Amino acid sequence: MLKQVEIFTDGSCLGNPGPGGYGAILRYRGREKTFSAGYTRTTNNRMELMAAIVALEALKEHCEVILSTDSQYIRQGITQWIHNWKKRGWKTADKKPVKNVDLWQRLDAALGQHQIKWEWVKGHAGHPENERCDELARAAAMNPTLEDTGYQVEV
Repeated sequence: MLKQVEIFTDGSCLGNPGPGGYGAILRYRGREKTFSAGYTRTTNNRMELMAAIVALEALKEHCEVILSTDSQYIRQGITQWIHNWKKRGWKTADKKPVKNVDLWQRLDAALGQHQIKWEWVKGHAGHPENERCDELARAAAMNPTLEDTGYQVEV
């Protein structure tokens, strides 16, 4: 029985925009939960962030987490952008709302409920868990059931 919650995530998309999906594995309490869904029209980046979102939102108490992903988007966001975006009221240099702000605020709210340890894996060197996520993400995109509301060609 693990002393840390372990989460693995991946996202996939067939176009820009296109039908995509995500896969997430959550090792919580003494179970392994698997989340995966496809969306009819979305992007690779929204799907990546959605992976993280659904897994953290499943947590009911404050946890000590370790999140493993090979997503560059999440990494860039977490390590270089989010900090400056919270101080700027979630706007770009040119005062427009940041890209995927719906998702980044949503994620931001889920991150602040826990202690997070980020583990950036390499595309070709993750655990069997990351590969299973890649696999779920890809399966989901081939059979989209949901609508990705937040998506705009736009802002």
